[PDB]
Amino acid sequence: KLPPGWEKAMSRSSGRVYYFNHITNASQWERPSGEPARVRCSHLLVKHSQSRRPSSWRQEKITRTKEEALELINGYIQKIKSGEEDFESLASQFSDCSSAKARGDLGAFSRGQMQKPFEDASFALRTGEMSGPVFTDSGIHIILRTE
Ligand SMILES: O=C(O)c1cccc2c1OCCO2
Ligand SMILES: O=C(O)c1cccc2c1OCCO2
Ligand SMILES: [Cl-]
Repeated sequence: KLPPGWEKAMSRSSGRVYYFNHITNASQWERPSGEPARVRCSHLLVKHSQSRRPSSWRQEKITRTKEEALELINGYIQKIKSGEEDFESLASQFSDCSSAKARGDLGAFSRGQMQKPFEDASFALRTGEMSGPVFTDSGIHIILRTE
């Protein structure tokens, strides 16, 4: 029916059908369009107190709860989707990954290199698509597939 991971759902506020991807946590009103050895992704990471390494270039001691990290992620997603901010701008400013200095770019990678939820989301994104919140042991990610 739909590309990998996508399913139909009903909006609770509007009653209109939308589409949700349970691999990427992407959600959208529009019916999703239409696997390579490698993809290229950028990401914005928000770490929390239960991150594998609760430290980043932004903060020596990361203390925010996972719930607070998710709220931050949700707010960045809203600004990206509204066009108020660019993904790259938010990643450079607020990603708890050292890839922040490359606008979140991780370069290209294969299956078998990244943490599984990140890998699965990356490979289920189409080129140009953005994930919803993706959870790993590092924290919570927004992933943008660029190639
Ligand atoms: O170590 C770094 O400064 C760095 C710079 C750009 C991209 C990265 C980086 O480290 C984590 C992987 O992705
Ligand atoms: O793997 C790393 O530590 C690293 C360091 C600098 C730049 C990078 C890196 O990983 C891939 C992205 O580009
Ligand atoms: Cl915070």
